[PDB]
Amino acid sequence: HHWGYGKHNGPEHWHKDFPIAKGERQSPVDIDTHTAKYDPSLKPLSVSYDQATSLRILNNGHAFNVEFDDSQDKAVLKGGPLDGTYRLIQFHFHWGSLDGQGSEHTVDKKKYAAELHLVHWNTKYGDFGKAVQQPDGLAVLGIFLKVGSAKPGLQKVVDVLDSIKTKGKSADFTNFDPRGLLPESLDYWTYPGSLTTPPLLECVTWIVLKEPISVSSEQVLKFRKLNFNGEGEPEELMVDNWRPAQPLKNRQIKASFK
Ligand SMILES: NS(=O)(=O)c1ccc(NC(=O)Cn2ccc(=O)[nH]c2=O)cc1
Ligand SMILES: [Zn+2]
Repeated sequence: HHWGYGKHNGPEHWHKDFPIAKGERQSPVDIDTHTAKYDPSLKPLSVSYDQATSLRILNNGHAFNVEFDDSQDKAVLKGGPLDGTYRLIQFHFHWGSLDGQGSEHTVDKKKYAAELHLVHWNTKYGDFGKAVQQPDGLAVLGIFLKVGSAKPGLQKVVDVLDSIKTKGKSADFTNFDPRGLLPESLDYWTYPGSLTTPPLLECVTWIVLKEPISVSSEQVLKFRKLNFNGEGEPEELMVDNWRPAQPLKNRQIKASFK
């Protein structure tokens, strides 16, 4: 009886195995755009993905992860609210059963159809496992998805999903360029938070871009054909794998833009 997104093991149950679920800096949150304060001392984000080396795509039973070689400074996030260099290790998405829900963060209570998370770890801690034990260990770049025009740079991801339908399946996934998933503007909100799945560790500087990307209805429909279950188990569609907004508590969301 492990955690998931069903009626009996979903987000409202997670605190029983992971008491930090009720902690002081949990994610996601609602971004109230009128209360977020412009911080002119924030620097522009630096997204340096030209040398990124993707390796594999994995259905882990909760989402699918596109994994990268993080044994060198190849794809890094710097600047913005960050001190130091954060290396890209994986990206994944959260999405809904319907276009009206799916994102984890919300904007003035608006839910997007999906949300992309590009996960990076602070190189001063040496590896990801040590980084998640630190309050400034991770930087997650969050990007909202709305349904409209197709995102051409997403299609290579969509087309491999048939090969990783069920939990525990992986496939080679080399030469994928995550620059094709970015919007035009890098304007962002930022706040201190957590992993949005167990173990819910309070180790993330969240950087959420204001500009969503557009994906097509056909692209998101293919996300919804994935399975939470393993092969040869009863089919449960991988949909609504999002945690709802958590209390902001004693935190301020800062904006990079006026
Ligand atoms: N929704 S989230 O807050 O961004 C969030 C982000 C990351 C995690 N955990 C990991 O990444 C662990 N890990 C590490 C290397 C890897 O290759 N694959 C992988 O899974 C959990 C939640
Ligand atoms: Zn995530």
